[PDB]
Amino acid sequence: MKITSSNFATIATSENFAKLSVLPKNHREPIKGLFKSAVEQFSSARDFFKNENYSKELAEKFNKEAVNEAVEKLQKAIDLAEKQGIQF
Amino acid sequence: DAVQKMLGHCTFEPAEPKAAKNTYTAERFIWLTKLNNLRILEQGSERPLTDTERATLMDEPYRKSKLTYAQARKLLGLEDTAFFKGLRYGKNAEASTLMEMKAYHAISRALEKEGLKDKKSPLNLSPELQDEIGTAFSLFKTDEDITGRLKDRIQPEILEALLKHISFDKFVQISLKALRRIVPLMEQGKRYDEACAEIY
Repeated sequence: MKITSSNFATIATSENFAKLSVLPKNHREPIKGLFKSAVEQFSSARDFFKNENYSKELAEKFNKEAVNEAVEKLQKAIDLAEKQGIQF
Repeated sequence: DAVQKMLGHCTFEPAEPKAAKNTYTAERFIWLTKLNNLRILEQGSERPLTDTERATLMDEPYRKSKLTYAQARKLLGLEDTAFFKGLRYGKNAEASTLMEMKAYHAISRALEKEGLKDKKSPLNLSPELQDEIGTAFSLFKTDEDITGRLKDRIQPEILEALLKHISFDKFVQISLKALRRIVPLMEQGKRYDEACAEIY
């Protein structure tokens, strides 16, 4: 229902991803893309700290903006899936 | 073994979550799988490593930044007639990675860069604490969330150092619960199939 940075990994699971298999193709594929896009962006959200050309304060802002976008993407994927009757 | 970016349930212990890839237990498990899978090809024959050969390679992913097939050849004393099964060799092909403790050396480099560890020293952190660190940075990506997981487990200056350099992702297929029982069987020289059947 509600996505945050602190429950993201608990909801963006492969079990929940497999719940989308009850959706027809032209509804399932976009939600799957949003889901996977959110997973990818969340996963690499701290990569800015691995870059020694970025100051730690600059890597912080980028980290925060990347997590927030990933949260927004997963929230949309869940919202669109819930509008088609899927319960999480 | 195989790795994916979404968390999931363990296949052996369905109530437990998949272990993060960048943990001490998961990286050691991936190493043991490779080590026990490795075969030597030579003049039409195929053979696994002796227990001596495996023990000689065991700790090398933990002391150099990387274990390539070339250094494995030199360290095992292989002859030029001997080759590694699985490696395609149609490329230096033995420059490829045999195993890399990415998480082990990431944590080391983080502590070294901040002045809390010497360059070529081993990591002075327990396997369990390395596991908690890899888990925290894999389930959470903000300072606040990660701090909430590690603030009562490891020292403040250490956490500051990790927050400034570490970035982990991906999960293996097995939970840390099952891995903490399968791994020390694989350490005694047992394959992935024996250990799983021995336990499940």
